[PDB]
Amino acid sequence: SKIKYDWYQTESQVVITLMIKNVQKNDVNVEFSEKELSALVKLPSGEDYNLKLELLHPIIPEQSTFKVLSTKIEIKLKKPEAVRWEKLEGQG
Repeated sequence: SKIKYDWYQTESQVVITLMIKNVQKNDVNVEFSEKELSALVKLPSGEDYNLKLELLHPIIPEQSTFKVLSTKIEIKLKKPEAVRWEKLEGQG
């Protein structure tokens, strides 16, 4: 599948906003395991709305978190070093 999303980053944190409201925490299966950022939103409506974000570089899983804001889902991953990921995705 695909989902509507946008992103931002500090000189420290990479922050991905999945632009989804029809959701609750339990729906949002985010996995980080030194690969891509796979965010599988199991919709109320049964189906999975999934983002597979091919990160510029894999990161230490422990640096990774997420919260359902309400109107969006904010996934955050703290960059191991505070370098600007000029391009979020693998040469996006």
